[PDB]
Amino acid sequence: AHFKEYQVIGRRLPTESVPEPKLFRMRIFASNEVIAKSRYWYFLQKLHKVKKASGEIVSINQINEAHPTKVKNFGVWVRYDSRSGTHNMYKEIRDVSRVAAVETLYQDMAARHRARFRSIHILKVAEIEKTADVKRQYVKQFLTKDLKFPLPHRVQKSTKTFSYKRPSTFY
Amino acid sequence: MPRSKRSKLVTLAQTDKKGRENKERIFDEVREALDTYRYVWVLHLDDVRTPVLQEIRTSWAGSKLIMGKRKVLQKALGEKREEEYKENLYQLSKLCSGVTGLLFTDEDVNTVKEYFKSYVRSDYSRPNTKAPLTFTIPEGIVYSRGGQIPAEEDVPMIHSLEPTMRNKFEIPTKIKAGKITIDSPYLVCTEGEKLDVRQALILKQFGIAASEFKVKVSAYYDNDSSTVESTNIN
Amino acid sequence: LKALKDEKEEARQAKITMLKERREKKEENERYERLAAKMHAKKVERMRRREKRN
Amino acid sequence: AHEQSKVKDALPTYLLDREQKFSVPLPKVRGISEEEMFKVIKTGKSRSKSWKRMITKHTFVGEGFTRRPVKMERIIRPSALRQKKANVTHPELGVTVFLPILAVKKNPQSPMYTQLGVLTKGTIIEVNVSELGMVTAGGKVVWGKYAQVTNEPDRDGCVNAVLLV
Amino acid sequence: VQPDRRWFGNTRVISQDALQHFRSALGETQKDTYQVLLRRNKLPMSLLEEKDADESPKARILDTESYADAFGPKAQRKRPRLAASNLEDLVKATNEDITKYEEKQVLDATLGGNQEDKENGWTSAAKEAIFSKGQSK
Amino acid sequence: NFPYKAKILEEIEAKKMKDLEEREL
Amino acid sequence: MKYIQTEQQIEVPEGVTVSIKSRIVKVVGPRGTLTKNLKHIDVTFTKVNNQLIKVAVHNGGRKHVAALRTVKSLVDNMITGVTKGYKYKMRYVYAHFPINVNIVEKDGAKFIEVRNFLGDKKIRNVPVRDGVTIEFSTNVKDEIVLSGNSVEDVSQNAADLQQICRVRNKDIRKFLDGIYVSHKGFITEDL
RNA sequence: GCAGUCAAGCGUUCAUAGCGACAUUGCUUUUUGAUUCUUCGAUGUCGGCUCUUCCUAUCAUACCGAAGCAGAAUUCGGUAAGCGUUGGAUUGUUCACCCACUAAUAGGGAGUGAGCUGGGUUUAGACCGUCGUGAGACAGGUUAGUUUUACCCUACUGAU
RNA sequence: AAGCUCGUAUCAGUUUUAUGAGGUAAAGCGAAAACUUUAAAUAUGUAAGAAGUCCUUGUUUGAACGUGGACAUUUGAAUGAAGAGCUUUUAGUGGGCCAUUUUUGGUAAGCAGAACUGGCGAUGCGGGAUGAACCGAACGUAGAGUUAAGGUGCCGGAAUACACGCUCAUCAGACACCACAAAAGGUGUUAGUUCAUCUAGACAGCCGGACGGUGGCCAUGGAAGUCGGAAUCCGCUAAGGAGUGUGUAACAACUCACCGGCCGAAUGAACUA
Repeated sequence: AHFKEYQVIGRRLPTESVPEPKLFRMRIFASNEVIAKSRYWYFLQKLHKVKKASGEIVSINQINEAHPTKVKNFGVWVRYDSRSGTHNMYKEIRDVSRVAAVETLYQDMAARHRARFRSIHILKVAEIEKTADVKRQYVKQFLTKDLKFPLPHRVQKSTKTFSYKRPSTFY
Repeated sequence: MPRSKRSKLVTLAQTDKKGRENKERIFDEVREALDTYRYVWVLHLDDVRTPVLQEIRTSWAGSKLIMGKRKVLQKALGEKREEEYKENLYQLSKLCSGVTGLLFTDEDVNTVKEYFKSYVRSDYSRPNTKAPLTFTIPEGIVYSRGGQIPAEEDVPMIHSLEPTMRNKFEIPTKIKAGKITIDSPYLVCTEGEKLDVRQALILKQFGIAASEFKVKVSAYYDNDSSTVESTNIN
Repeated sequence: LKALKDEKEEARQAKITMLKERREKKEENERYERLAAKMHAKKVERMRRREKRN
Repeated sequence: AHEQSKVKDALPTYLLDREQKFSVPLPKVRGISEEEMFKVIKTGKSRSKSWKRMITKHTFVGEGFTRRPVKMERIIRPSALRQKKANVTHPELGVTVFLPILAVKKNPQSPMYTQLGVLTKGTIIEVNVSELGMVTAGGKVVWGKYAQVTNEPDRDGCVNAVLLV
Repeated sequence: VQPDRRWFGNTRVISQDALQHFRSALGETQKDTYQVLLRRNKLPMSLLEEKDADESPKARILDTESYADAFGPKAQRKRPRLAASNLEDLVKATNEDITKYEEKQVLDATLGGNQEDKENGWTSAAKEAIFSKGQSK
Repeated sequence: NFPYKAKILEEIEAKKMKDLEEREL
Repeated sequence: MKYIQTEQQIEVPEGVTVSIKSRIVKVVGPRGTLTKNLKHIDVTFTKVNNQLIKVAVHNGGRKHVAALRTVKSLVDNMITGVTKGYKYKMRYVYAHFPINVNIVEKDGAKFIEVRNFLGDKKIRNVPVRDGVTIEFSTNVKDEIVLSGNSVEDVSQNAADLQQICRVRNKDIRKFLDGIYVSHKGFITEDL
């Protein structure tokens, strides 16, 4: 959708003789709190044997970019369960906010691995601070000095059906 | 480039690339040369036969001579002024031009310049220089040597290497009776010319080595003075 | 990473050695028990004494 | 092979330098209905009085076959589908030989098929074994053994059987 | 197939003295047209049969000169087997061989013939399709 | 190919020197 | 991977003027003039200063940059062809029947007649292209010379002159006739 | 086909639990091109005139590629369906077989069960063969034996 | 259908709570998987108050076979509802396909047997261009509105919408799949993952060396690294095989594998999608 980054906490059901449990926490990317919390239960289940029937969710909050203007070079880990045995993957996204970078990442995954939301697991989204930590080409292309490139054969878009000009591409 | 990539041909043979082995070996070797030998010589043996190399490297015993890749030699001897195994070694490592070239001994400071001012050996032309030879393969049915000596003492050339005289050397040849025959007299070179790659390789094919060859000398280094002498004789 | 994975493979070989020695010793118990369970301890001490040179 | 080349029993003289539970290897073969392996032969220009059947699987007929009169014969095992030998291998010796079929003992899925000598897969036939030349303790010499077939003689023409040492 | 002690139970052994007994009457057995054969009571052929042959079964050469040594660009052979030695005996062989080739030449010259007719170009007709009246499938 | 090829196992070992030690005492 | 842009730097010597309108190219040098229509290529030229041109392709994929490099080489071949000329020397080796080659005028259209190729009676006529000169060399029997300022013209002419002389149905290990390209080089010589 | 060896690689990581390609190893009659005068039960009926068209999986013709391809003549292969592909003999049969011409005598689909027609189901006639106490049947073999578009609608060919 | 006996505090294709069993095995800890305690649902099973609950003695303390006496409605879990019961009675009915799920056995491949649950028949309507079984779907006559499944270039009602990627096919694909030819080939393209080399100069290119002991030893007409068999040494090295190939009748000559000079920044290889 238009993603958001929640942070979820969980304190698998307390008991006497084993009270005040360990209070785990995750960062989730989702559209609505409902889906955030579902993903959180599922990630618990996969990490170790917990359940929903035997655990509870403490406080699901939502985070925001402290600087959603400064353009940052995110480097993302991903991994996923499809469609053969799993594997890891490392991609890079020059973008403005982590939730945007993950939007484009889900897009690219669905375009290339054909793989849907079930499998893709975000592991770590890190804002690179230095140049020369970026190594990928298609991101280093824009990290060069004094960039100046023209638009790609900018074709017009029409509102009416019959024109009288033989349009000219710009220029 | 996913596909349509130049496939790197693998032809099988017994040897194999070394890697950093011989290079690290060379570094340490010049280390345990610098530690002992007081007199170090620099040499530029650009175009040499390995016979000549062995018979100059064996000429004396109490010696040590290296054919080390120039950059490795420089990173050993000192790349810049300050850092170095011993002092003033940058003064020498700034003086490389060819297949350099490093002799280690503890002997006469003059017998080597005497030996070199003596040394001559015949060698190929090694192009871009004067050739005291103006080699016109005579229009008569050619022979293996190139056309300067009696014919009844010499064997006619070999058919198979006629294509490599026609294609790589451009002399007009049509085989006849199994033999190489030309039509018009051709000169492969006159004297004085900055000889061309073929104006050398053709001489190399005809097997005529008449070019003076000498190994030069430029500089010096002492493990007593800790600096470099340089009397320029080539 | 390579040194740490070496140390953890050495952990795996450690559990290997402990399980192999415990299993083989408890299996030697298994064997002598499953032999002597029926027949006489005299015959089992006498087989002890007929193998005693190995 | 080249990189391996780069890296770097005990027969006697009169022999070397020369080169070559009680479970049966094959229970549970599939069952052949009585409509396969039994074809019908209607008799009369008006095809009305059939009573004749024809075996369709490769059979073994014995040594005194000598076809019975046409009026009285009711089962026909046609001459094209007959066998007098079987290509049988050995578990050991790593060998295989063509052995004449002496007689057939056990045909799963019928006793009548056994009386008839039909060589469908799984059947255990009693075959000559003279060439494999076995002698036991005392061991006079064996010239007849048991062997189970392991290929339908219909998906091909051969009979392939294996011996039970 | 239910498990059994047969099937791994040997079946049809036979004895030294039985082979000795019945290998013995093959060079005896009294067969005339006034006695026909009815039954067999099968006996082991591969052992009871096989009288002697004194003919030297043809030698084999395959495992000793393969093919590429025999002929081909490899040709790992230059000198003959058995590399005839006696020149007089060899010219005896070769002259008698040409003369005996002439003897066979005259055998064919006498008996025939068809070469003169095939030089005339004509040929004998199709033997009629009636002359296949007994040889039909 | 990750840039932070240093901090990762360091953090895992910072965890492990505690996950091991909070058994005994 | 859609490089953001890639460039190829044509080098121009002195006595030669390259004029590039929309995409037509016209080179003028001591030899004369050459012209090529590069409308089919999608590049962008730009003059740097009087001794350097840049052919750039923006947002180029894979086949696009593949094409860019050939554009540079085509223009540079035109430059060498208007400054130094091209010259292909061919030979015609005959086994028994002499091959005769001659320059004729059919209506006045500059043909080459190849007669008595292996004793044929057919007269093989190959049309000399336009703007290409042909001379049967002296001091070297058998040798003919096709020179010009254009490279594709001269090369394609020689190719046709050779393809007209194939040996059909004969074993080519035995019948060694034909007209073969002895050599390809420049008019001058020095380089 | 059967019995194995491999072992590429795969398999809670598993080669030695397992699988397992391409390869491979074993006779089914023999070693000197010896003969072959050895053809083995089609359960369902087959085989033919006139005529048109289509496929290419090409026999010929066109053009090419590789062959020790000197020439000649072939062998293999590529594009290729424009064009061509026969005359007889054999019913004590033929799912075939022969000789002769020819550039070649290719292989199939939609046929022609009411265009015609003969081997074959051959209901009433009849004769022998086999089985049966029998009427009879059929393991067979032998013979003679009247189903009649179209004048309707369309298709096709021409004609107003 | 009718009769009669309730408007059921009774029932239910349901959940819960209890106790059941199959405990697969995540326990884990044992004496060193080594047990055996045990666990989630996996899926069934019986039970949860009005006659119940008891208090008091006759009987072969027990179990009750007999009494008598107290606790009507906080009278005993959630949810739904009134169609629940029982006697007489009476018409049609009996054939049969598809799918799903649980399960047993299978082989060329299909598949065969079960059991359960839908659907179809007696059943229209929207969609899938068309249709026994596919996707939606509560059929009186009409009006307005909103949607399901499917869609929105034109046929044809509805964006030649917006946004990110990928692909060019000498008959793409629009496939229906969570099937078959399907294992592979490809110097098409994109993204990745595991590996190294690299200014003690990576790859591509030119140029140079590619050597002596040593025509290594056998075999022969010649076989000097290159018809053939047996190893593969040492030397000085920068490397150099008792030699990758073209080549000679025999060496030459060229080459490679291997080093170095020139240049001056990634490139190499193998897999996955």
